[PDB]
Amino acid sequence: SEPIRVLVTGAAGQIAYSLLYSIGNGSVFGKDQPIILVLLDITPMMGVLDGVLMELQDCALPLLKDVIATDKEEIAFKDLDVAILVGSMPRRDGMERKDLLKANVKIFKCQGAALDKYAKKSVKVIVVGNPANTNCLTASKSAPSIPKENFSCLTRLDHNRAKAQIALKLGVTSDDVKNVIIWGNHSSTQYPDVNHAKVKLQAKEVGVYEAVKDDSWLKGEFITTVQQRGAAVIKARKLSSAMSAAKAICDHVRDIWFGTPEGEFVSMGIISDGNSYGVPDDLLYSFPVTIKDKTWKIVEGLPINDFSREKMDLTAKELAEEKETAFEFLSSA
Amino acid sequence: SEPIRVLVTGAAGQIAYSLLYSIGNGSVFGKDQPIILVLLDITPMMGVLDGVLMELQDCALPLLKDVIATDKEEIAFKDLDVAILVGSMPRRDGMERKDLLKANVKIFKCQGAALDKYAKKSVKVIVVGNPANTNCLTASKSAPSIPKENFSCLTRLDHNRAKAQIALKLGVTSDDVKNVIIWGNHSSTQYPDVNHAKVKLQAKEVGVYEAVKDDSWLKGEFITTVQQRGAAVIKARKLSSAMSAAKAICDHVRDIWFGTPEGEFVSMGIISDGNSYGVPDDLLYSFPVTIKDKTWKIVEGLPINDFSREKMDLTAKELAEEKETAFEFLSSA
Ligand SMILES: NC(=O)c1ccc[n+]([C@@H]2O[C@H](COP(=O)([O-])OP(=O)(O)OC[C@H]3O[C@@H](n4cnc5c(N)ncnc54)[C@H](O)[C@@H]3O)[C@@H](O)[C@H]2O)c1
Ligand SMILES: NC(=O)c1ccc[n+]([C@@H]2O[C@H](COP(=O)([O-])OP(=O)(O)OC[C@H]3O[C@@H](n4cnc5c(N)ncnc54)[C@H](O)[C@@H]3O)[C@@H](O)[C@H]2O)c1
Repeated sequence: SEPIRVLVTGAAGQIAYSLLYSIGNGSVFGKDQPIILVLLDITPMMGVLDGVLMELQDCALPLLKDVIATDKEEIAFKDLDVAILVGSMPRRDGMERKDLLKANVKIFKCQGAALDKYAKKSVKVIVVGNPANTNCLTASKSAPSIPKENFSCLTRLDHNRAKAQIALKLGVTSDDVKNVIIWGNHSSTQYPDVNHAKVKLQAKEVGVYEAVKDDSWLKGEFITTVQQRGAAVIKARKLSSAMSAAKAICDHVRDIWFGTPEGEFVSMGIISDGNSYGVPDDLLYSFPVTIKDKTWKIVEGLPINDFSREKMDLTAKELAEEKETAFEFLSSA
Repeated sequence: SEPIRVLVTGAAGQIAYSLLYSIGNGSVFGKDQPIILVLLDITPMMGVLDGVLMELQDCALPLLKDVIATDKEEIAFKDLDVAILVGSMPRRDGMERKDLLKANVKIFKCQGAALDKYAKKSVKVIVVGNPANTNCLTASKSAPSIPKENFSCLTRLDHNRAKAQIALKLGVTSDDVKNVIIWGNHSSTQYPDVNHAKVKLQAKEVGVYEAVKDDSWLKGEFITTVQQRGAAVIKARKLSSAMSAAKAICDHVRDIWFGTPEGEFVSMGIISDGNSYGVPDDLLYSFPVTIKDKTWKIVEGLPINDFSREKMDLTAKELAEEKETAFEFLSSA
């Protein structure tokens, strides 16, 4: 019950258009939490942005005390509590086309630095624009004034996907599926881990492996399914996976705002420093986490097998290489 | 506790894309009400829908007992409880040249017969495809077996537009504006009426006219803005209302399902037949509504000044005008 300043960058893009509404409804921070919405995008997008601004008013949301559009970072980053960084230039290729979209990192240095300057030192930063993990890390080195801990990336999307896959298989509901784990990079190397998942079956919560009875599946194509998903959806829709990614973002923040449910944990890419898994420190890696008062704690002491350890080694090495790679991009060593 | 079939035409378009997450949520028909979501589009859009079906799974929406995508309307219209008719051509600039999007009228006529043939005679038809009013008349006309009372078109984007203009102005919240009335055509000739509205100030609930203290504003530039809004968004985004229009369908549909709150009346485009307000009969005109048991009632005994008559007459003439055009097109070749 008192205005909170929320910034959504990339605000003229596709995910933002689906996301804004939901922030507005009070689906994220409280039916009791009034928001001040800050909208940021690129100059040439400022006409569309006003359009999108008109539309948030026309929704006539009571929570929304104010709404702002901007091209300028002072306004954008001034006094925030929450920053959601969706902004970035569209992810693809490598050689099949766009060689190496790493210059999206020149953008988060610029954002971390702005966060550094104007934002409230308690600002929670959530990085959605890809490559999520490495822009977020990058954004954290530029924001030395803001804590390591309140920088996170999005993996929830992959985490929700995994759950939907499981449900499909067993013919239950995605709400019947606890403790899925997404490990590592939001990428082609993500490790959807169900060695620790549960599923309501009967009046029993059995256990993902127990339940599926088909191990090879959970260790292959299951993993593939979840990785392919973003492309598949774009394959069909021909557009951004907006409704589902906006939902995942909502969850990502809503879970930081209210905490995780009892007995359960969620995936969030955070800073590895002090990890108990054997994952290099000073990486922006995704882990099983629990959250109390806007504070995450890596779940610890989970049995980690052979398959899992390898998979977790592979995703680390890639994150590691993207870090080495962003660092000559970036303006300091 | 038993599913209803809800139809959403133009299910592979822009407003449908913003609306579907909110039907699926329980936030339109209730948290304890399952839907069998029927989706309709044109043959060439089926791959898109497949795509959208994909995101719907990823969105964990248990209320959705089923999701039917079709291009057959012996399929799409069959056994309906609610039909939501978005599907059609959207206005594009040179929306400010000529708007005889007549492109559209055949689709409503044909969809009404379909409704006649296949939907439950209790179906409640919600028409969104523009021109809202006139499409709604064409549809009801072709659906004799369905009680004309069952048809209403969308003017709640307008209603909320005006509420929104009041709020900015007074600096209250949307929730703080009440009993607004949108009269006539979903057009630049609509009338955002505030003679019967009430605002909630810290000291007391007052007339808008009284809180504002600027008649010229309300009789002039308040008016102008709400009637040119739709066109102002298209100029901005290069697309027409989606976020805001979706949000408003929800509202419209919700008041119907659970009734309007007491002391509160909403705008809805219902059949003219029998107004206590001087409006000609046999028109699809926006009036002030009360809803109890999914049945709307016009608000009567509201004194109409001259200024207000004027505005109401201006709009019933464009409605008429428009009717002439439609029914000439339909019986022409
Ligand atoms: N982490 C995940 O789960 C996940 C999933 C899907 C997409 N994403 C990523 O989220 C981001 C958004 O995707 P989209 O579909 O919304 O893209 P989009 O192309 O529709 O919109 C992106 C917007 O960013 C803007 N932009 C560019 N540079 C900017 C800057 N410096 N500041 C602010 N805005 C700026 C563009 O002008 C555009 O308006 C992309 O990085 C996308 O690949 C991540
Ligand atoms: N009255 C209002 O408040 C309001 C506000 C905004 C838009 N609209 C109108 O709503 C309609 C939707 O526009 P838009 O921006 O959502 O989407 P859009 O134009 O991007 O897509 C709408 C979809 O309708 C489909 N369609 C066309 N003919 C069809 C048919 N015969 N059967 C089924 N589907 C069919 C198209 O294939 C398209 O996928 C337009 O008429 C627009 O002008 C009304």
